[PDB]
Amino acid sequence: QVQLQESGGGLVQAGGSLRLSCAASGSIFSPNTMGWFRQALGKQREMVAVISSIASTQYANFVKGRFTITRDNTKNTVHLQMNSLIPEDTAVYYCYAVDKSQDYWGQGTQVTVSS
Amino acid sequence: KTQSLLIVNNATNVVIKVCEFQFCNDPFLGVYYHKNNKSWMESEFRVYSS
Repeated sequence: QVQLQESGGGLVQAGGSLRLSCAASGSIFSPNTMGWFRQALGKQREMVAVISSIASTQYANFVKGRFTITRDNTKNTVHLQMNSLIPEDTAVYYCYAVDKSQDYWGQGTQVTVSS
Repeated sequence: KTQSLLIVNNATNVVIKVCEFQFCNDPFLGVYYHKNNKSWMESEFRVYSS
C-alpha cells in the first residue's frame, strides 16, 4: 500500500505564498515520476507540473514562472512552492506518483486565493 | 507492493523473515553437495530479488 501525504494548503489572500508537500511511502520503485495536477469545481484534471528522477522539471503555460518544485532525495519527497497567487489558481491539487506500474493518486488539499 | 512472510529451512536452522520481498516467478534453493564430505548440503537462495 503505497501512500502519499499531501499537506500545506488553505486560504490565502491574493499575492501570498504557500508550500505544499507530498511524501511518497511504501514501494515507490526508484525510477519514479512525481507530478501535480489541478482541479477546480466544474473542470478536469489540469497538468500543473511534473518532475522525474532525472531532476528535470516540466511546467505548464498556465502558471509560467510562478510555481516551483523541490525534491528531497533522502526522503524522496516533493514540495511545490506556489507563489504570486491569483484567484484563477483556486483549485484542489493532487499528486501523480508514476512509480513503475501501479500509478498512485492523491487525497487532496484545498487551495483558495481571493479578495 | 505488499509485505510478505518467508520461511526457509536450511541444514542448520530456520529463517523466518517478514519484509517487502520482490519475489521472482520461480523461487527456489539451489542445492549442491561438497566434494569430500556430502554429510550436509549447501543451499543458494534464489527466492527474492531484493
